[PDB]
Amino acid sequence: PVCLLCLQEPGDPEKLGEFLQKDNLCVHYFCLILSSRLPQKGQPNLHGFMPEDIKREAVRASKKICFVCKKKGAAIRCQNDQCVQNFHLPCGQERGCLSQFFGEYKSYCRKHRPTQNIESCVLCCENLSRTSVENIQSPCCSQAIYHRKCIQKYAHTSAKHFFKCPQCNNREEFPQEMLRMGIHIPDRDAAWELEPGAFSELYQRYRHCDAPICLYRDSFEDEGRWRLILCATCGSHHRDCSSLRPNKWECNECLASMALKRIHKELNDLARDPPAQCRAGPVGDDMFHWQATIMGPNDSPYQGGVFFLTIHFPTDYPFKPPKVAFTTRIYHPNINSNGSIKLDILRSQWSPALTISKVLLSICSLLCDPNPDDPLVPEIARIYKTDREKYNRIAREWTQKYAM
Ligand SMILES: [Zn+2]
Ligand SMILES: [Zn+2]
Ligand SMILES: [Zn+2]
Ligand SMILES: [Zn+2]
Ligand SMILES: [Zn+2]
Ligand SMILES: [Zn+2]
Ligand SMILES: [Zn+2]
Ligand SMILES: [Zn+2]
Repeated sequence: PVCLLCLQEPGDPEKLGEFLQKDNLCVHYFCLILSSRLPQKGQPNLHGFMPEDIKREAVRASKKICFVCKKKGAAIRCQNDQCVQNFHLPCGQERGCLSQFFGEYKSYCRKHRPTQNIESCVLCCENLSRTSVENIQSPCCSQAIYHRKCIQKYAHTSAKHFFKCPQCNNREEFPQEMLRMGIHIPDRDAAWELEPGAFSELYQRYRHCDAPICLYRDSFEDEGRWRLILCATCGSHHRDCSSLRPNKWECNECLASMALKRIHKELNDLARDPPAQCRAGPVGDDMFHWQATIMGPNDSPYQGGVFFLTIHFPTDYPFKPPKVAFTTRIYHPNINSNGSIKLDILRSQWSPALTISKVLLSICSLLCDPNPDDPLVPEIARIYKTDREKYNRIAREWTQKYAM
């Protein structure tokens, strides 16, 4: 099981492309796209390359020899009009060759390669190497020095729709400069969006009849007296069970190793400069599961309350956002009864340069400035928008009854 072009093992799909075993063919995605001859004579429904063109490219590749390993089968040809250096994709990667991922998908040797006129990489929280080949500089703000591997990983994880400058959120000059420097910016969706778990936390709604005497839990009829109706006050708590004509109701209560290193650094920074008086730490010996405490911000209906949160970091932190959820119940339009948080920075607008401290600051701001137009709990959003006094009274009552 080796690539038809580079004659190599699949190894790392992030460095050689997804190894595909379709149509009795076995070829790397990067080897496939970066091949100079391949014309894409087919519709996208292998990524638009027919098997026949792949066979022709392999036959033409056997005609040429690699410049690193003197072995036949090389297909990628330095596109300089004068240079005749052909090679194997892994070879070229090892010896310093660069491959572009825009337009013609043209590669270049070490001699002929795009170059920049050129502390630590903020993404990996490590000292940047002295090899200028594996370091890339922003053209835009910071012009920061970044490890090439870190930028790529940010590119693979955060898709084209979300690949941007970690600081100024540049989406025109920064992606173009990265493309010119041989960074693959695939046109997909973000990795945290693609994973099968997705964000089911945010998409669950309360389905439970709380009456001690029910007319029946699992299944509520869509319509009729056997339908579901939710509390207008909290929304956290059948219609014929409610025993009031269909003709509003209120409930009785209402009447890997890089990730670990980054996490240790962020923990120390949080210890040195806490956002809102927040003390945070790992659960047991698991550094990827934290417990945190937030002292309710002054000038909010939550002032004086101490709210506890759970934080789970993904294995590819900070390239994917951490999962953050409230453990203490709170009356807020963007936090549901299970403690899930509808905060944009935990799903979208994520930048690997963001720290848990910034997340906690964003949560404090959300507590003080909710977003009722994108509500997780529509009833609370409606109360917030229509009757601010009632919202503040109930939030204050809940803070006194729970929280503090
Ligand atoms: Zn290959
Ligand atoms: Zn080779
Ligand atoms: Zn060349
Ligand atoms: Zn910038
Ligand atoms: Zn780095
Ligand atoms: Zn797109
Ligand atoms: Zn209620
Ligand atoms: Zn019922």
